[PDB]
Amino acid sequence: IRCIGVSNRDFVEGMSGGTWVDVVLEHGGCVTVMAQDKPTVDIELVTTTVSNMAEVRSYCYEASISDMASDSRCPTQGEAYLDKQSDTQYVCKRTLVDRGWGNGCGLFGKGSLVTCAKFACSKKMTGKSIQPENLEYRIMLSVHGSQHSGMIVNDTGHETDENRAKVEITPNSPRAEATLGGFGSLGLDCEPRTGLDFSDLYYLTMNNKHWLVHKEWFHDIPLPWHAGADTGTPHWNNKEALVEFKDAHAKRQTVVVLGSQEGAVHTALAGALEAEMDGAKGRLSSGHLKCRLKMDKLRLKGVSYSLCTAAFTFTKIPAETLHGTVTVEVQYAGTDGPCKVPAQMAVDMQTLTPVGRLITANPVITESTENSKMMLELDPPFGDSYIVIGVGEKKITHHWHRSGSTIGKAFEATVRGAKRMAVLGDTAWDFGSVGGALNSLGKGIHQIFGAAFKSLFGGMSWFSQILIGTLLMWLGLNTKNGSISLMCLALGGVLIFLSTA
Amino acid sequence: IRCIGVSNRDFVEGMSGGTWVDVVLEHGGCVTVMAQDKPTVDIELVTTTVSNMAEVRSYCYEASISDMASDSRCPTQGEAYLDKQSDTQYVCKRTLVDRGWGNGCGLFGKGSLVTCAKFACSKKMTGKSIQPENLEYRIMLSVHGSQHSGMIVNDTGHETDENRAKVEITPNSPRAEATLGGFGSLGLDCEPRTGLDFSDLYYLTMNNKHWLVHKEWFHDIPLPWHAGADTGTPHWNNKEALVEFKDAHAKRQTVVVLGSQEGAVHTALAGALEAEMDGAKGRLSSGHLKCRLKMDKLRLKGVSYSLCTAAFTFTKIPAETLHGTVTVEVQYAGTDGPCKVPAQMAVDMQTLTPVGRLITANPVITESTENSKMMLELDPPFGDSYIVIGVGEKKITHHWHRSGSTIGKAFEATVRGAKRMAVLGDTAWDFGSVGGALNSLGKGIHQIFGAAFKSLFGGMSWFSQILIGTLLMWLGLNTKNGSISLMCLALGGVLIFLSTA
Amino acid sequence: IRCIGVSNRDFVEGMSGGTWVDVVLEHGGCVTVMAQDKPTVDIELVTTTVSNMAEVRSYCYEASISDMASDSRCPTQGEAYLDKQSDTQYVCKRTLVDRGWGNGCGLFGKGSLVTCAKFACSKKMTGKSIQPENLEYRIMLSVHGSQHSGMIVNDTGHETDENRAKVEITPNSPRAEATLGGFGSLGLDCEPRTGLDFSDLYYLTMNNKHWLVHKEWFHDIPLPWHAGADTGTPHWNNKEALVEFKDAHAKRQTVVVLGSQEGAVHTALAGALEAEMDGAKGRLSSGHLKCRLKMDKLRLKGVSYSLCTAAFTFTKIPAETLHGTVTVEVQYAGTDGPCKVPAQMAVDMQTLTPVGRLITANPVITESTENSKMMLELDPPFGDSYIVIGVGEKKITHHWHRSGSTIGKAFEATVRGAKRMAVLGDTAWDFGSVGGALNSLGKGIHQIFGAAFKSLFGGMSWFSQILIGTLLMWLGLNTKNGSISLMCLALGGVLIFLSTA
Amino acid sequence: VQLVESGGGVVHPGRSLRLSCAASGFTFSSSAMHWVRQAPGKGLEWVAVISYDGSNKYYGDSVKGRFTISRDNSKNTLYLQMHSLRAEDTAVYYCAKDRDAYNTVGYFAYYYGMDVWGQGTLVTVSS
Amino acid sequence: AVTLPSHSTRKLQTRSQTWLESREYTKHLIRVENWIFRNPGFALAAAAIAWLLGSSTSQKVIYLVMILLIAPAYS
Amino acid sequence: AVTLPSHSTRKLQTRSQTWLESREYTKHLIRVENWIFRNPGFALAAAAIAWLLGSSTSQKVIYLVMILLIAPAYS
Amino acid sequence: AVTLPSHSTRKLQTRSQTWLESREYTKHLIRVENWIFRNPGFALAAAAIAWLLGSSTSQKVIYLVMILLIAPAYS
Amino acid sequence: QSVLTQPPSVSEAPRQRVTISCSGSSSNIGNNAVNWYQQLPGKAPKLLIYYDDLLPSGVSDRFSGSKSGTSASLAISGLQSEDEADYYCAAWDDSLTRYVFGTGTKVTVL
Repeated sequence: IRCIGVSNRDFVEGMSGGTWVDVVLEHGGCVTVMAQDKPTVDIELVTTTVSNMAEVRSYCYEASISDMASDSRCPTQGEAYLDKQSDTQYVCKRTLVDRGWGNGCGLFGKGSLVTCAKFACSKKMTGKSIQPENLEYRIMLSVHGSQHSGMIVNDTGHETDENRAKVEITPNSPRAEATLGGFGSLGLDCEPRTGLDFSDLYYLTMNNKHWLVHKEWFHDIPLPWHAGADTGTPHWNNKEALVEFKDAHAKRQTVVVLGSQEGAVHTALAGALEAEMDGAKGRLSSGHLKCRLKMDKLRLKGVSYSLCTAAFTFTKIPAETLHGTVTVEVQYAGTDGPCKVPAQMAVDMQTLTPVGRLITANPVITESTENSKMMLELDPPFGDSYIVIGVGEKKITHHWHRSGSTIGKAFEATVRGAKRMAVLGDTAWDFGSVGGALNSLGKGIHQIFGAAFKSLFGGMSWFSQILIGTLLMWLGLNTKNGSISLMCLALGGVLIFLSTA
Repeated sequence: IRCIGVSNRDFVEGMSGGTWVDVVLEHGGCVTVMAQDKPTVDIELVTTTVSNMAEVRSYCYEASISDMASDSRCPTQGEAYLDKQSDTQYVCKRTLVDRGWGNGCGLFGKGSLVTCAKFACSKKMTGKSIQPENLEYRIMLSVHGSQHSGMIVNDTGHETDENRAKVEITPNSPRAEATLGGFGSLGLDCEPRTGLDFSDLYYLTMNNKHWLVHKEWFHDIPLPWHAGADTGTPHWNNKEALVEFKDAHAKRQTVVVLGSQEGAVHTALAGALEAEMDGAKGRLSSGHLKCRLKMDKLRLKGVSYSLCTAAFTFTKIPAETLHGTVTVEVQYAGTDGPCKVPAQMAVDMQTLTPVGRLITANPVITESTENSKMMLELDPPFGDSYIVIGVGEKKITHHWHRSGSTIGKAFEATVRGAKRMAVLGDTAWDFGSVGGALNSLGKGIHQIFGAAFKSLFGGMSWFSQILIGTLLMWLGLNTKNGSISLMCLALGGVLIFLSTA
Repeated sequence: IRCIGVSNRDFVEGMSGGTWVDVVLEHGGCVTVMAQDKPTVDIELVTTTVSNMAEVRSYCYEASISDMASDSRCPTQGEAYLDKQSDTQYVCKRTLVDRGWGNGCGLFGKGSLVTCAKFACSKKMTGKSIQPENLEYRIMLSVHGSQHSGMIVNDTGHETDENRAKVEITPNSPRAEATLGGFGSLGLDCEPRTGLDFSDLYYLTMNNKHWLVHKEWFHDIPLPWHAGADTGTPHWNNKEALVEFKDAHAKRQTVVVLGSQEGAVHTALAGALEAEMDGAKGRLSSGHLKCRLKMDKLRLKGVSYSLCTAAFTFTKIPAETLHGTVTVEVQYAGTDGPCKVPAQMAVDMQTLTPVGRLITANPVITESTENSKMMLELDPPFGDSYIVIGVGEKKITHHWHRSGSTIGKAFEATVRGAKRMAVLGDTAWDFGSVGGALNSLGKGIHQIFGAAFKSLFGGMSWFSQILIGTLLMWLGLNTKNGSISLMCLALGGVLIFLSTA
Repeated sequence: VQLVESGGGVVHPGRSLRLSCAASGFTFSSSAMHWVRQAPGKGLEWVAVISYDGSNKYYGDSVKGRFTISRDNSKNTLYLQMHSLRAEDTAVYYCAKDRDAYNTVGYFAYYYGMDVWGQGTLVTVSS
Repeated sequence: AVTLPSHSTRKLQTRSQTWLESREYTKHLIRVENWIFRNPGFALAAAAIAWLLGSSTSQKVIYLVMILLIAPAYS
Repeated sequence: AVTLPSHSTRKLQTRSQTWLESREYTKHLIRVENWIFRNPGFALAAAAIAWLLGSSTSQKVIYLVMILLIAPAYS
Repeated sequence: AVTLPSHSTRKLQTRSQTWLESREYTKHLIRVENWIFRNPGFALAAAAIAWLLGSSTSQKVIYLVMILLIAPAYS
Repeated sequence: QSVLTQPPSVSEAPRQRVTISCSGSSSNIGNNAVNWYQQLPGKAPKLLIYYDDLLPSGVSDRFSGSKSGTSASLAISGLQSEDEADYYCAAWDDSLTRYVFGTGTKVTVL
């Protein structure tokens, strides 16, 4: 619930005595955490509001040349001078032109020409700086229990929702505790500073469009800029990058401003992230967290309840949730009150043995009305199976067939965790970590190679990564030595690092 | 006189028995044609106007997405069909998004999404065609003679000057003849259709600024366009270049358009030619022109005149016009009438032998008024020489020292011929050619090399052409073989081709 | 008469049948010209006033910094900007300083800082443009005849003396015809443009002291300069050469201007030659000038005159002029009138033979007054000889021993020809050359070595000439090869060139 | 884009009453519809929405289950029937078109909101 | 403004999709096949240059690629 | 779009100067000094391919130039 | 700034003398003999760098002069 | 809340900007887009800004929308002597499944 429709929902297992599990909260993904005898919680980061952005260098991307002039000077009679190159907002260049008796001078030779042109800007790019002490993540949680399907993303009301809660994770208060009435309180212990290397990014602004752009990219583009701290007539350092001075041949020097570079930077980002902003604070749509889930004190609601009597009816047919799991939504008919839906999966229906991991622990209808809708979650085994949601002869049995296999799921999840280790790199070793001598040694050996790969192979926009990969196939097949591996270990490790991007 | 202040003047003397001389009369250069018996005339191409522009591809470089809509259906239930999908003034994209119970659907899977956006172009590029039956080249001529210093750039009123004339040579009349009153009539025989290869060029127009865009560049840049001159609401095929269809979430789909790419194309016109437009006619500011010069009807005004008698005077002291000529202007105080100034170069005062060639044959005072200004031009020898003018003992002399050497001029003329051969190629055999078995076979053996260079090395830009020139220098200084001269001709053929820019 | 006490006075003799002679009258020396039966004239360039010189770049050498200001920004807070950095009179520098929580910051790092400081120059240098078209050489002339001791440096009136006359040589009038009333007319035909390479020199003006400087030295001295075309408040390009921005933190942040660079650049004019300036025209006291001396019109006064009858008298006991010349001034006591003075040398007294050579041809007293002071110059032979002056029995005699030798005069003349060849270079082959196929073949072979010497070694100073002359000396007693004639000539061409200074 | 309402009336509380409206040019089957109420002296208050098929058909929590909106694709006409109608619900009515199709109402319906209306005619429910 | 550096180098790697990834997989392939399509004779001059500079054939083929990969970009 | 071809590929040379011929000399030279300053480690990773692929030491420099020229331009 | 260039590189060789020539005959030799007098241990290093270079017993003496002259005036 | 309150009347001088502030809640404004409407004195309403910042064809560019959290600030700039009409907010709330209008915003030119 809040997670049952997402394509890359992950299911995690295993705790250090049930107290905590470690996850990396992907911003487009969702995580379902299940323990032995306590309810399954769906955990999602939904926004990342960055408040208190102080601006830096703010570029101009289309200029306008006002009144012009130019002055020439005879050969060996000095250099030219206007009143207007002593003004800081006019662009000026000195160059040599032919002067002769036709041009009024008295000595033939290369003269001197100074062309001043009033720089005036009207469109700006704005670089806003962001420091990690201003991040505002948000984790929405929602446990599986007395919920119906019209409560999946129904974020309208959560302070009295009893199943759903926001947890604001901030650098100032990273540890937090989410009160779920009856379920206790899921304690989180996130670290929001080590998120998306957020001390090396900016936040552009162009015609009411915002981006995440690398600091190193924003301090490299050559466009006329004022320092941003000037809120009057700007200085516009490096004005000469939009104007163009050309000497035709003779005593004539034209000045023409280059066009609006707005589309040249929409085509020059191509690697940036998009972002809106709801005020002075810029909500992002990407990132992740490193989140410890202190599952120790999360207790199970309604274990001491009575079991259900009878009369469960489908409202809609079960559907398969892209993962093999099948969500089944029933409707209890009766007024026994807060009871427990007696459902399980049956292979060889005659004995009626439970066979698959019923995801929604303690399936409990809480409201006592006659018709109360209710949702379940299932993991049938690989094959023919039955969904029994009742007791006696009035039970519901739905024939289910899930198309798949066990080695097909193991290669789909090996590639699934290899795309996850390609997206994250170091942090993907702590997506389901319980704390080990190998899952924390494999992490130190992966963070060492990741720093000795991001520094060796710098920025390469996929095409050069494939060029150098394919380039290393022929150099791993030659030069017979022990390092034919070292040029083939960074062969597959680089092209597949780029393949599934 | 109109050729004395230009840096790129070239002196063409020597004819095929005095009949004609074949010049390549460029647009930034000026040409001084002289004989032993005939008045020297300075001939300069001043404009090249292309008339009667037809319209071809007119690209849209800053678009704007107006009214939108969208429609989606649940999975396994068909794809969407919105009423503005079969309209061609809208752009439309279908995609498959995640659709589950949270969306409203009743089966988990990839849905079906259609986003339509009204393409409405704001301001468009326009590419005009320039075809050889519309050219009207103005070639100004001006003969050396009875003129003073204020007739070099002085052009206001020339049909009543008897010395200067414009000869508009269109290919509709590819030969013309200028009545130089008194001096005869200089006849031109230009080839205005075999100029700058104007069947393979267009005349782009962006933000009321105009260029000569090459044909191959204009038909390949990927930007939204229509067919011809239909200036209403065009069809704009290929509208996908500026609009952008990303992925829709449940409540966000930005179909933002790319911005104004005027600046992205000003940065892409790194080889175009800045033209100007005066209405419907395009004054180009570049161009080489072929021209055979018939002068057998061009004879010396005032050869029969008697010598001057008295009272010269140096006004506007002599000066050196960047080549070794010494422009001396005099003011003849005397009313003897149409006389001839006896000017020469003298090493020894009391030998008066003529030591330096005189570039303006029979300089003639014309006015019968008392103080008649008049202009010479002299070609002194290397070293020291006196400007002896007047006759008798009331002469007015002047010392001149022109520094240089004979071996220095032959290198400065090798550089002038190598820059002419880099700009023109084969045409540089027709600048001072009088025809023959050596000055017209070399160009036929050079047009084959020019076709196996424009097609072989294509048109590589300046930097990569240096990057493959130095690579052929290095292949020259190795590859030890009997053909040691194998690949050392596209080294001087590539460097002098652009190191002389 | 004049130039009688000059230490480097030259004696020119022998003409092309007595018509003209070609002299190089430099500014420190003087030339005494003697012919067979023509009056001996003494020619001396006295001044060289370069007129009509225009302004060029004007350097500052003593600056002042008024009210300064500063701005600071915390790390990741922006970049610093002072609003008075948009004024061009203010020097400015960005930097990064340590900025932390104790300094009012909020995060430890390299906070930006900018410091402005009003630049205001106090007193400035000025380079002026001198064109070769404005040289005005004054040549004072004075023939030998009726002259006394108070008429050598005498200049009170020379238009009515008939023995002395000045001529000005502007370049537009290189020829003069001096009025020597009675003595005919010495015709000067001088060459003013080949003077002291005035096309590569400027004219400084510092603190009312003026120098003749070089172009490259003036365009290499690194301190704030504004172009000469500037009347109001200057701009001061390269303003950062007199302010000193050191790293001092926000505590003090002291900006100080470097002191007066006046005496620090007086030591940089260590090869320039001092000049003076009497108003608008800058009078130099250095330079060399070539002159053709048409002497066919020199008809000497006093061949028609009778002898002096009687009673000469020695006053001002004779003295020798550093060369062998003997200045003898006599006081004729008699009213004989315009009577020819007899005087000669005689190694005997019984034969009374004129054995020594006498330069002042037939000196004659002109005033018919009682006591007439009159001056000669005599060049006696080597040894004891008597200067018998007077006719008859009252011949006043004087014993003279001119100590020297002919082989000691030729070595004195070789030293005389070598310092002139090391000072003038190519021009020193035309000091006494009447023009032949050796003094004009040897000149053409000396201007090539002088141009392939002024470029190759060229900018060597005094010490670095002796420093590399010793190096080619050491490269001369070893390394036996054909390339040893080159080292000894770049040995004598360096040690002479540097020791005759 | 030319839409006009019709079917006013003055009826006392508790009987049937109908209104209707239609347009043309574009396609009506692949668009949605919604009926709007507007009491004089007040602003506007929403009444009901109909998808491009009619399955999804949503009524406001003011008059739920009491007003019946009726149309489908192949007729190019919209209706609105009211019986056992409340007393002071008298108001002008409007036939606006939400510019979407509402196969789902709040998920992938980014551009909801109606384009063009017509000046309708009101009813009067009073004594 | 002529040398705006691409941010595609310093890639913001995330789970969502960055600004322009759809128009990036075949971005540089077109401008290559368009340069070879407009200057095809240079493919002769590149192969004629790769074979005299390389050592072995599988070493001259990479020179031929890497020249037809330097030339259309001029960098 | 993204893939505008430059006209300096087929520049029409003449006696006058073109539109931009002043920013084309230091055009590709700035983009690789600016690229290799921000990504210095590939300068020691290109050498690791260049030192291993060629045979002679005058070709190892050619690969060290030409790979460190392709990678700043992405073909 | 500091480095004012000296005009003695472009001596105006004329018959008359320059402005300050009376010193330039003893300017660069007093400075080098004051410097080599102030720090004489550098001569122990000077006769150790020349003896390791050249290997001609006359090239090792000339290098002792030219290093010991480049040290005072750093050039 | 399904009431969606916002200020009744606003009077601003001509050629200055006029704001219309809508404070709903995350039921409708805080999760999906917001609309805004123009009802004439005599004629029938039309829409002005759909998807909270877009402009349908056929309306002047004087308008502009915004939606920050539950703060929908709409902006008619350069008010003139014609728009003596009423202004309406509207949003779909998906839990109560309703299309809530606004109260009303009349402006007068002065």
